[PDB]
Amino acid sequence: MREVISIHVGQAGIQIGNACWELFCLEHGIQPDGQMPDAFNTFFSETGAGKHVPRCVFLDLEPTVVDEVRTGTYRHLFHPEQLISGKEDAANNFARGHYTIGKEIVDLSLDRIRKLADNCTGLQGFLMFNAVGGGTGSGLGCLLLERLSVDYGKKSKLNFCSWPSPQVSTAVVEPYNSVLSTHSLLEHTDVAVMLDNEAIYDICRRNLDIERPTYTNLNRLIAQVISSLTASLRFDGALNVDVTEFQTNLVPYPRIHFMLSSYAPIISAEKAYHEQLSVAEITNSAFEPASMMAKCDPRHGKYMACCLMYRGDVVPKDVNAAVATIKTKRTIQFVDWCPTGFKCGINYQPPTVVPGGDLAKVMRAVCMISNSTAIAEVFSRMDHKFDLMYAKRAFVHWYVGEGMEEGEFSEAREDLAALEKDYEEVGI
Amino acid sequence: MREVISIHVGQAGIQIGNACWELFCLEHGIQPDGQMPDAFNTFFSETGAGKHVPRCVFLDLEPTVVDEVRTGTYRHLFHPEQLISGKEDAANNFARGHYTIGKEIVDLSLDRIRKLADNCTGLQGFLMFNAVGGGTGSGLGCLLLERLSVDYGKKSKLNFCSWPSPQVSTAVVEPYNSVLSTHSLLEHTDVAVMLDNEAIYDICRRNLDIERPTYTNLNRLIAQVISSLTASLRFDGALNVDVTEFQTNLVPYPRIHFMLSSYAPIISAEKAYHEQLSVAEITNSAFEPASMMAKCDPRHGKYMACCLMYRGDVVPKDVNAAVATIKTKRTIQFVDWCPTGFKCGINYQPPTVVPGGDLAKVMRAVCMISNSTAIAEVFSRMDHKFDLMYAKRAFVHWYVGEGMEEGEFSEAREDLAALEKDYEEVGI
Amino acid sequence: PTLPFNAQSCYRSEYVAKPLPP
Amino acid sequence: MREIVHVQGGQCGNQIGAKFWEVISDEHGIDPTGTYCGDSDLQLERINVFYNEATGGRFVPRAILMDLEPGTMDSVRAGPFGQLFRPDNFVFGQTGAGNNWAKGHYTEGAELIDSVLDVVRKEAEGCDCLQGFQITHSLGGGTGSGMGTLLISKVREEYPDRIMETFSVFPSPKVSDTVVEPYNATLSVHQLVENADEVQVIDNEALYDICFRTLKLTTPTYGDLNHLVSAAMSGVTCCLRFPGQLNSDLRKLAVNLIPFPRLHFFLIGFAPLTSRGSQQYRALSVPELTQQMFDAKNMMCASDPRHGRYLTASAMFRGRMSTKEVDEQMLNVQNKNSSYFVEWIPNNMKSSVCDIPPKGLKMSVTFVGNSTAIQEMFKRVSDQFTAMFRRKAFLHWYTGEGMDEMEFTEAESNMNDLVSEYQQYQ
Amino acid sequence: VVKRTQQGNYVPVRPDHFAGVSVALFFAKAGHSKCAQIVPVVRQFYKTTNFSGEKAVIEIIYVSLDKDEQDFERVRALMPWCSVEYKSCLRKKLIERYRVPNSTAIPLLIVIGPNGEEAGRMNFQQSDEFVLQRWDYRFNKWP
Repeated sequence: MREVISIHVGQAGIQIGNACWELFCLEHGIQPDGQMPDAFNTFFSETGAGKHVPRCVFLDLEPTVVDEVRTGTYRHLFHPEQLISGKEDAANNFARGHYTIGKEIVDLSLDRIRKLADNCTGLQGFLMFNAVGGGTGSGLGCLLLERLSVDYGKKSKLNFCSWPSPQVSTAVVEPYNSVLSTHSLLEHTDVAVMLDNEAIYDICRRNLDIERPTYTNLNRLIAQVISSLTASLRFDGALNVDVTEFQTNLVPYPRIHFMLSSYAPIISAEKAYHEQLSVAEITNSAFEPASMMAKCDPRHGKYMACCLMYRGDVVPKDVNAAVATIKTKRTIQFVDWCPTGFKCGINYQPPTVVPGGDLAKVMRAVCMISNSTAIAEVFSRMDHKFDLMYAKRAFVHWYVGEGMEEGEFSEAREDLAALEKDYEEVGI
Repeated sequence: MREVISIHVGQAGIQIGNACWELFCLEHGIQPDGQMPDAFNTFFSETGAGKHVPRCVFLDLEPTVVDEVRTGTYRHLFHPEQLISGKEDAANNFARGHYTIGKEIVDLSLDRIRKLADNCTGLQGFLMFNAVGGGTGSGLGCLLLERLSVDYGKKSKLNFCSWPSPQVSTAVVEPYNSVLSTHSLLEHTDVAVMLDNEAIYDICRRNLDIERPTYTNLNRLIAQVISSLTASLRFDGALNVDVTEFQTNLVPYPRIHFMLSSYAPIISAEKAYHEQLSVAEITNSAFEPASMMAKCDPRHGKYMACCLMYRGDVVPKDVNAAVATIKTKRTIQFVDWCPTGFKCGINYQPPTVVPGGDLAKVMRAVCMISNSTAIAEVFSRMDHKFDLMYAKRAFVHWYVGEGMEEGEFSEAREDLAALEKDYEEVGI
Repeated sequence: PTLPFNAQSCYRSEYVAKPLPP
Repeated sequence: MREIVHVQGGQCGNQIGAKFWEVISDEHGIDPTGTYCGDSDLQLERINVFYNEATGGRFVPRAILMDLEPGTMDSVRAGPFGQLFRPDNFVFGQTGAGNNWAKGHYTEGAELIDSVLDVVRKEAEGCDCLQGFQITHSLGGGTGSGMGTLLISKVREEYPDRIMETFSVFPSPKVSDTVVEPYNATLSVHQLVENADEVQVIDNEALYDICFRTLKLTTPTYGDLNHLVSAAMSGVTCCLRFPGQLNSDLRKLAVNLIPFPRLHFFLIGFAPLTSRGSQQYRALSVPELTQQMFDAKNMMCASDPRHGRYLTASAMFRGRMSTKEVDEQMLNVQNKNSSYFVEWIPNNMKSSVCDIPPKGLKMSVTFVGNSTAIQEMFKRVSDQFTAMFRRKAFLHWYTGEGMDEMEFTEAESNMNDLVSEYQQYQ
Repeated sequence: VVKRTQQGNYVPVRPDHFAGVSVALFFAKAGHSKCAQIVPVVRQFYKTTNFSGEKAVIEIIYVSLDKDEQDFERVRALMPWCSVEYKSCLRKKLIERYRVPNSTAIPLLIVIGPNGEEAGRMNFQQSDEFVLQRWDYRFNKWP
């Protein structure tokens, strides 16, 4: 059956994935024991009668978190050899994963995918989940995504990245790890959903009115985005859009494929109780500088493509009138050469919800994914953070000492400089 | 009076014919005991009081397929003397089934053939079922058929050959087994009907719309062709045929007797609601190339002779309506020198359905056996499997060591070369 | 030391003594 | 009807056989005392293939046990299903071929062949007409590798129109039982290629790898490992005992596998192989049975099959499975893995559908395959022979008992030639 | 005295059943290797020759030499044809009347004519096992 395969690389994507498959088990009504008391075929297989198994792979070089999945809730619902665990973590080094220690898992991983991908054709895409700044996510993420490009050249493969924020970085080697990542994650990938962490920090504090959150609420909130993204693959509706025609609509040219997200509504049971989330305002909150999830003001950039999956009850009248209102807004400027910019999606299934989490049941949701030129300074910000540290060779010898060469760092310089050059070339 | 003696040799012969006999028992209302609660003369004798023993012989060199019938539900249906088991299997050798072990069975089998033919004068023919790639299917088949030609002069010999596939083979010695059978099949049989296996796999995939049929579902469809073939002998019709007229119907030269098969309708009981089966529509499905039971593309074939036996409540003129439009159509290409190329016989009684089978009860049915020049593809492909494998004498010592003379494989190929050229000569 | 055997052949499964058509 | 005589030679053969007869007995459902319970015609109609009635309703196996030291023959007597064998079937040597092929074959063994041939033909003529033999030996030791290969040569000339298949354990790459390993193997291969029709190779360390990985057992004893050979060595001969759609036989696969008579050394794989934990998390179907059976870490010979190309390969499926799902998949793998097979054989693969699944399990396959990947394995035994011959190490323990230095020179020549044909046929 | 096994319990047999057909009594014993050999063979033979047709041509009355109520109930729980009652002294009467010694004697089929006296002896302690069908159910049908 038509299907999509999931890949989780590193500490970031693993517990995102923990938040991911928690919902999908609840969405399809299967208990953690693994049994329920055709729609799920795109994410879950069958084991005998009544038992459903996730179609995902986990991949990390250290067992301290892979073991945390296995001895947790999902002892029986998962598969034992579905989780892949190495010996030593790459430890914030692009060189440790991509060059030395990764090779012992690649041969094991390639064989896993090949055994999962070949059985049924009509497969659709892949789903990476990794942090750009972490070493395994950047390192071991790359060589796996490199090898898949050579083998299945014909095929879509989505990326989900946790880009470093302007203030919060959670590591000293983030500028090195990132600029090295995107050189080898521009060419190999197709579409990469950029996300920041401090964006969602101020999301939790403003709308969802909690003053200091942690990772189990960040992953709970990105899991609602991905479930709203890919419900169209799972369930039916009046109008659905899948993986393979995101790239058709949103990617005008091969380089410009790094885009943002926004989700409306983000409201607790405090205010889900207290007002309409009407189509005339959930789209207003979607375009607000607050609700976007990639920490840059769209005022100092130009929108070029937008994709709006309304999920829940919207009758078509309200979409189209709300859309026409947004053209009239002067503050939001499209690029002049692109008259069409919106690719509406209306689903009929109501929005999902975790049990006991902060996310409220809302009657209708919008998940907006946005190709904009506001990424221009976000790339130049990391370029400037590269320029400081590279100026006199700090923390280079760690990468060089592992097996890399000085000089491929330079090659990434004109690679990212070309990427910032393209955005300023396109956006005029 | 008038009857046909059936022979089953080799495993493929036995279990196809095991399905063929259980179809005939319920055709005439004969219980598995062999009693009844001038139809049954042509396939049954009468023994003592109330009985019907068949006109059949089982031969195999292994007990394993024939004794399993002896203990089946058809215990007293067969007389326990024409069921013949050797000691050890022929084991995929032409040579072993022909030279060493094949001798000790023919000496007792020909006696039972004599015992069954000495009842009444005017023998119609001999319906012998066999596989071609098999060991005992060829070797024991040759030795029995050669002796029968000399002993009984002028009676017809029908031979349904489970031909090796264009694609699958399920044995390695198939090109060595198939070619050697042909050199001893040309001057013995009179009508050799070619049947395939994955064709019926492909038929049951598309038309029958059933996901997982097995050899038991292959054999029902095979049984349905044979019943419609000999429908004229058992029952009266508006326009009848015989088994001794087919060779005067189909063969223009004595060495060309390799004909295909077709059948319609072949429909699930679930999708039967969407087809009111008319004479106009069943005939077109008969000539449609993805309905024939041999798997050769006829678009590179000039048709030479055709023989349709209609079954059931069919009036003569809508047959004449159908065949008028068929001949004028240029997708079904006839050769120049044969301007008339149809025989169409008609029988009254509509086809039975087996309980527990996969066929809806239909009101009319068409069965086709046609001589075409597409068999040049079936043989020139086979010759390619030979000489590539005979390039450096693969598997030779097995045949050499068993009794054959090395170099007999040459004039077997020189024989098949002539059968390759005359088809090419005819088609111009 | 064995428990009772419960695989059955396809031939035994489906070709049983059918009622004759009347 | 059809009879298969079992001969067990050496220490390894006698241990491996005692577990084999356990698998057969409970596949047929026979109480270790010999009596019958299970009440099924289909497991019983072909029982003369291995057993004989003995006036108590009981079944005594057509197995002969041979060894040159009485140590391990009381081991099988005292142990499980020891009550089943015949005390006349035991043949004792009181001396022991101490890992010396010379005394296994020429000197010490010659005075015991006069007894072991007695019991074998006593069981041979008892039936109507014999079909074949099967022999379990290891080609490491002395009383299996030499004392066994002489019994191979003697019964072959007496009954030349019968067949035999030997389940043989070879040397290992790194770890090494029986330090005079390459002497006993090479001297036995050049005899085994001349007098035996089919030989299933087994290595300890592919077999150590399987129980570490798939079965997930930290401490693997001999009992559990022999239980893994015995199921395969039961699977190859299912078809003689139980009916099916596409039947098979030893001779059926003897002729279908070997192109030329001198290369008949076969690989074994079996599937499914599931631990406790992953038993409930596999959804057993014909697809992943084929993907399990074509896996480099699944075959029981320590050769990576990806180096060579498969010449001929057979699959004895076992159970009620649908048959295009059978045949279409062997087509699938032969077309998909175009580089893994050999071009000059159209339809490389072979199939068989045995209609009774193993006990408790539902869908099983047993993969036997004539690969060319034993290029590297016999060249391994070859250079190990050359390493221990130029220095002339450990030669005195052989030469002093009527051996000849000419025998070793022929043995290497007669085995480096077998390497020649594997490489020749790409 | 003679019981038939139904869904749920046992029922006394109706004596008009035995007429118009053929009758054999089956002397056997649970826990014997040869009895476990022969019981399923006669099962399949019975079912085939009786249900290959409309009505019954043969029937079997099973008589046991077992030493426990438990083993008797055990075999009767799964044997399809008739049985005798354990406590009825007809069973021991049939033993001493028909000459089974209570080995090389069990199993046995004694085919009985309409006069209560034998119309055949058939044994299995021999090399041949195709001997079930050597017995005519055509000369000896009870009136």
